[PDB]
Amino acid sequence: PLKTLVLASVVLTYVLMVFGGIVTSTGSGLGCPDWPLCHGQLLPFQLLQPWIEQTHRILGGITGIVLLATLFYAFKRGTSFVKKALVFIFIALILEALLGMRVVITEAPLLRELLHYVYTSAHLILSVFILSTITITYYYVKFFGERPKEYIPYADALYVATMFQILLGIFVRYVKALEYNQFVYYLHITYAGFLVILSLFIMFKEFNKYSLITFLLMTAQILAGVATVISGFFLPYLFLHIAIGFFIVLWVSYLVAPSVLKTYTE
Amino acid sequence: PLKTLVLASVVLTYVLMVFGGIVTSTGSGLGCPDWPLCHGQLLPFQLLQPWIEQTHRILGGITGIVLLATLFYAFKRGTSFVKKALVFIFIALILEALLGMRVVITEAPLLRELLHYVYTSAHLILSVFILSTITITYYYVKFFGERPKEYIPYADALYVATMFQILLGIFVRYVKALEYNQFVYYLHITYAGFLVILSLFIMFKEFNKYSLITFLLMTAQILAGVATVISGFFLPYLFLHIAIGFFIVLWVSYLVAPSVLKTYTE
Amino acid sequence: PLKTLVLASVVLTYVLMVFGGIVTSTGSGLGCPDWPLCHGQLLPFQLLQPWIEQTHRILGGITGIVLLATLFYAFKRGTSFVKKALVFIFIALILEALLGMRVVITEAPLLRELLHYVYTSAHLILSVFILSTITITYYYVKFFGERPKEYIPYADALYVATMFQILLGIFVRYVKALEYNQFVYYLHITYAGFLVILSLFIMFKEFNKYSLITFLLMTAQILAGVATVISGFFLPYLFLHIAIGFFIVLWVSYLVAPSVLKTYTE
Ligand SMILES: CCCCCCCC/C=C\CCCCCCCC(=O)O[C@@H](COC(=O)CCCCCCCCCCCCCCC)COP(=O)([O-])OCC[N+](C)(C)C
Ligand SMILES: CCCCCCCC/C=C\CCCCCCCC(=O)O[C@@H](COC(=O)CCCCCCCCCCCCCCC)COP(=O)([O-])OCC[N+](C)(C)C
Ligand SMILES: CCCCCCCC/C=C\CCCCCCCC(=O)O[C@@H](COC(=O)CCCCCCCCCCCCCCC)COP(=O)([O-])OCC[N+](C)(C)C
Ligand SMILES: CCCCCCCC/C=C\CCCCCCCC(=O)O[C@@H](COC(=O)CCCCCCCCCCCCCCC)COP(=O)([O-])OCC[N+](C)(C)C
Ligand SMILES: CCCCCCCC/C=C\CCCCCCCC(=O)O[C@@H](COC(=O)CCCCCCCCCCCCCCC)COP(=O)([O-])OCC[N+](C)(C)C
Ligand SMILES: CCCCCCCC/C=C\CCCCCCCC(=O)O[C@@H](COC(=O)CCCCCCCCCCCCCCC)COP(=O)([O-])OCC[N+](C)(C)C
Ligand SMILES: CCCCCCCC/C=C\CCCCCCCC(=O)O[C@@H](COC(=O)CCCCCCCCCCCCCCC)COP(=O)([O-])OCC[N+](C)(C)C
Ligand SMILES: CCCCCCCC/C=C\CCCCCCCC(=O)O[C@@H](COC(=O)CCCCCCCCCCCCCCC)COP(=O)([O-])OCC[N+](C)(C)C
Ligand SMILES: CCCCCCCC/C=C\CCCCCCCC(=O)O[C@@H](COC(=O)CCCCCCCCCCCCCCC)COP(=O)([O-])OCC[N+](C)(C)C
Ligand code: HEM
Ligand code: HEM
Ligand code: HEM
Repeated sequence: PLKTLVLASVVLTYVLMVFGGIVTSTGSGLGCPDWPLCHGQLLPFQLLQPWIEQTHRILGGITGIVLLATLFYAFKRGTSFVKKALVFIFIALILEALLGMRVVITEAPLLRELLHYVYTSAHLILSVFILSTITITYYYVKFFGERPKEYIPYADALYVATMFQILLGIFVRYVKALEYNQFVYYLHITYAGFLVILSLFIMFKEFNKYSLITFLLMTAQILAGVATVISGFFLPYLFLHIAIGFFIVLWVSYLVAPSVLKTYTE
Repeated sequence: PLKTLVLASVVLTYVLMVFGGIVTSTGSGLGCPDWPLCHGQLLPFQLLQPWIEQTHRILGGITGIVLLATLFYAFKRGTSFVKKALVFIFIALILEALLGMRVVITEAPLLRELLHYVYTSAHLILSVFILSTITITYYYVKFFGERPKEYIPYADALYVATMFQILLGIFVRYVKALEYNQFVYYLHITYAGFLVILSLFIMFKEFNKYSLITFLLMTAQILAGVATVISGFFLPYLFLHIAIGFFIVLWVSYLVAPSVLKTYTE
Repeated sequence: PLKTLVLASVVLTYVLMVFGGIVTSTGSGLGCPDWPLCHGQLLPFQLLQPWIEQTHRILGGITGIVLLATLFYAFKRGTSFVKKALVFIFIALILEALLGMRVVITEAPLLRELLHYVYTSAHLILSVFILSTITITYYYVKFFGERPKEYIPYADALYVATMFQILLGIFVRYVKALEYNQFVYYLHITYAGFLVILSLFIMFKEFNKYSLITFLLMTAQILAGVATVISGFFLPYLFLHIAIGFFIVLWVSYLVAPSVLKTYTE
């Protein structure tokens, strides 16, 4: 029962994060006649269906329900790892809720804008942390008595590099400091090359289906990212990029889980 | 016979790549009286002997001949690794040939300039991939029955970091997006420090002749890079930098080969 | 007796480096009435108590004395590792002394300014190298007959990444090339995120007091760095940042020492 709950929570979390990145994609009012076929906002240095909103609310509610059910079942017939993982997920959720409470610290326009950037980026950072933790937990509930066979030669370094790239993408999306947004965009597009090189070396070190899928995911995300940039900010291209990025988060978490858990017991 | 062919192909590939980087160095017409003693083009943000051409053509022809001979001898009395390596080298060569065919995709000036940058950078990226693959193959044909003793403590991480630095250098050389060229130049000069730190730590972890040579190669390349920049773009300084960079590519490929091949059979 | 000398040299070196970064912090004349409560110089792109000086001189003299005593006792009843470490510390000290001798190479204003940046940055780089080497030596003199148990899962990668971040901070502090200073400042603040991610993954891989302390040190340094930037350059915030950064240097050196020394004898 716990395995089904954690798998459902992984799915719901991924779908909710992708959905939020699809409504929030230059959709504060989802303007233009082409709901999903109208260019989004360009990067600063380069310068309304009630259905989507109600289904976003429903998705948030249902994923909260399952996360609560998973938390309750973690302490019932669950190991210490699952309890700790859940606790870290719900601490992140509480942090997101507190970030929602935007009690005014200072009305200073500069520090106001910065704090707005901090809140917006921290929401996505906590979402990515929740997704990674729940994916590692989902791996943990499986293979519990099994011997944790590995999947790729360098999951750890790949995990860290991928998470840094995800952080760069979040900064590009939300940190609109203009000089820093341009810098972080150019660091993002360039570090994509490091990710490609690392995936190629991983595939060379041990070629299996997982290495090939990792390289193909990198290449599909890079291609998608470029496309999004090749022509304005087409919503469909911007979406596919978001979906592939969050699935890459999930994929690297799942690939890193066996390397870390191989040193555990049972 | 195969070992001699792969060694000759390694030499020819390195010499051809260096030569191309010596003619292409601000030598579209090789202007100025000092054929090799006249400053080259500065970076965008900072703003004709028939012999060389005919010997470049001869070198390209002879290296193509050997690569073809090596490909033919790979399938004759060769292992699967050598066949795959050759196939990946000739796929890269076919990709370079297709990049030579610059059928007009779009006349859009922006997307035209970008695609020009993509073609120019991809040629060098494929050249570096070919050099690395042929160096790993040359290591493979040697020590075939021998036990693959290691040379440096961290060849893999060193290989990945060095390849990322080479990619940065290629982007600086060819990607003239001005804002991005300045960014990538400053990322190149700064990541050189990371390479120096990594080489120093490698030398500390296990000091032998290979670690010392790696550190000295980094230091000679950094010094050369600075010199090239200290005074305009003197061709001799620009050349030595190119030669040392491509030899660093070869060196890190040769150093990484034993770490990856230690997990193979025979 | 050697262990006491190396521990004293570690302390003196850390305190002298921190002190120098506290006087040199926009204190060429230590102007403004608030000796330690007056904003320092902003970054270029963003635009006198005799006691402190005499105690800085006294601290330099006493730390030189101990370093000399440690060097003398290294060759007396000391192993080869300690002799080599001392020799590398005193070579760095001789290099610092030579950098003090600023014989005029070229009066070219550009190359003069660059060379000034090179001297100022190289002084701090040599100081950090001395601190790291003396911390590794202090670890070596302890546990000499003991089995070198590890402290954190990834000390090496953490050491290299931390040293690169320290290099970035030194460049931000001293390299005032304006376009490059802005770039390196934005690379510093962004690579702090990579350091946080790496520390989090380290803590996940093996949670103990050392992993928690490493993560807390990163987080305290990041917080301090931001504060320094949140409001001008308050001297107290600027100081705490310097002190935490140099202690992070010492901490990562101490954490990396057991991983490298585990492959040694005795
Ligand atoms: C967990 C793993 C990831 C960790 C990532 C840590 C990363 C830490 C990164 C460093 C953060 C601090 C950066 C420096 C602050 C001062 C910036 C200032 O100098 O402006 C600079 C820009 O720089 C800014 O644009 C950067 C903004 C980054 C926001 C990061 C949010 C992190 C949320 C963390 C959530 C943690 C989890 C949730 C909480 C538990 C200068 O540019 P400007 O302002 O444009 O200057 C002109 C302005 N003017 C035109 C108006 C005149
Ligand atoms: C700026 C510069 C940036 C770039 C710098 C360079 C960056 C890249 C640097 C790292 C790569 C360098 C590789 C050099 C040696 C290659 C040899 C290899 O091909 O043979 C090996 C193939 O197993 C894998 O190595 C094959 C995948 C290698 C990548 C090939 C291209 C990617 C597409 C791939 C997919 C499309 C393929 C389409 C064609 C079929 C031999 O293995 P095996 O003996 O057959 O099997 C036993 C070994 N095993 C037990 C572990 C499995
Ligand atoms: C943009 C998105 C791109 C997505 C790309 C996806 C690429 C995915 C590529 C494939 C990745 C998965 C490959 C799994 C292979 C496992 C093999 C091995 O581990 O055997 C294991 C099986 O494990 C399987 O049963 C797990 C199957 C999981 C399917 C996941 C589908 C993901 C869809 C993603 C959709 C994303 C959403 C898309 C729309 C938004 C072990 O099995 P066993 O040994 O038999 O154990 C029995 C032991 N016993 C007998 C004791 C009981
Ligand atoms: C294999 C290992 C290495 C992999 C590396 C992968 C790296 C992928 C990297 C990302 C590539 C895509 C980058 C973003 C595209 C849009 C850029 C646009 O925003 O312009 C931006 C610049 O940015 C550009 O200057 C960057 C150009 C990089 C070219 C890289 C070629 C890669 C070849 C791959 C070959 C693969 C092998 C061969 C094929 C199999 C903005 O700047 P601007 O344009 O100046 O704006 C003003 C313009 N104006 C003044 C005119 C108004
Ligand atoms: C922003 C800051 C950036 C910088 C941050 C720091 C970056 C650097 C951080 C990593 C280095 C930190 C080292 C600290 C400890 C040094 C101890 C070492 O010297 O002794 C060791 C020497 O073996 C090697 O360690 C010697 C090479 C070390 C580098 C010396 C400087 C480079 C020049 C070197 C060449 C010129 C030498 C010229 C003088 C002769 C002791 O080894 P052993 O016991 O004698 O032998 C047995 C061990 N063995 C079996 C493995 C072989
Ligand atoms: C800018 C360029 C800078 C270049 C810097 C170069 C620095 C180079 C520094 C030296 C690097 C090479 C050191 C090799 C040491 C090997 C030791 C060990 O492995 O023994 C091996 C020998 O292996 C040797 O035979 C290989 C010799 C290769 C020489 C390469 C010269 C490179 C020149 C580059 C010119 C570049 C072009 C320059 C002009 C453009 C094994 O031997 P064995 O054990 O006897 O095996 C017998 C087994 N059996 C008995 C069963 C049969
Ligand atoms: C050991 C581990 C760490 C190693 C780190 C190695 C790092 C090597 C890094 C590369 C160093 C060389 C950089 C390029 C040189 C040319 C720069 C030039 O293009 O200016 C560029 C800026 O770029 C500069 O601002 C960068 C300055 C970096 C100083 C680094 C000191 C290293 C000390 C090492 C001590 C070693 C130990 C002590 C000695 C044994 C362009 O910007 P600009 O100039 O502003 O242009 C306009 C100027 N104008 C407005 C006037 C018109
Ligand atoms: C752009 C995006 C950037 C971010 C991307 C993600 C970046 C981060 C990615 C890496 C972290 C991902 C972790 C996922 C799984 C977590 C499971 C873990 O909690 O349980 C484990 C706890 O042991 C440690 O793992 C606990 C520390 C984990 C970090 C928790 C937050 C940091 C605060 C922590 C301190 C405050 C805690 C406050 C609350 C108490 C279970 O271990 P155990 O079974 O109990 O013990 C046996 C195992 N042992 C023998 C090895 C010890
Ligand atoms: C901004 C600064 C932030 C500082 C944050 C500091 C955080 C520090 C957090 C704590 C870090 C230290 C934890 C050590 C735990 C060791 C446990 C284990 O190794 O046992 C070892 C003990 O080792 C101890 O005796 C060493 C004690 C060192 C104390 C260092 C204090 C640092 C203060 C920093 C002040 C900085 C300056 C601040 C002001 C400028 C082994 O012992 P044993 O097994 O009994 O061996 C006996 C064997 N026999 C019996 C055969 C003889
Ligand atoms: C290689 C060329 C790439 C380009 C041109 C590119 C482009 C972009 C752009 C323009 C954004 C801003 C999105 C917005 O403003 O709405 C973005 C965000 C992002 N990028 Fe990239 N990208 C590239 C590579 C990558 C890679 C390789 C990854 C991951 C492995 C990645 C992950 C992300 C993520 C996670 C985001 C944030 C999505 C969100 O916040 O919902 N990108 N990218
Ligand atoms: C440390 C200071 C460095 C400086 C100042 C520097 C400078 C430069 C410059 C200006 C270019 C552009 C060449 C051109 O336009 O023709 C370049 C290219 C390049 N650099 Fe650096 N560099 C440095 C370090 C390094 C290091 C450490 C490496 C490799 C380990 C490296 C590898 C390369 C490569 C491969 C190229 C491309 C050569 C080619 O395309 O033929 N550089 N460098
Ligand atoms: C995360 C946000 C950070 C910000 C906003 C920040 C800010 C700064 C600034 C403005 C300086 C210039 C100091 C000066 O001009 O006097 C500096 C220097 C420095 N930073 Fe950071 N920093 C951050 C993170 C870090 C981290 C994570 C580390 C190390 C792990 C670090 C280490 C250093 C060091 C060593 C210096 C040089 C101190 C000296 O030269 O005495 N910083 N930082």
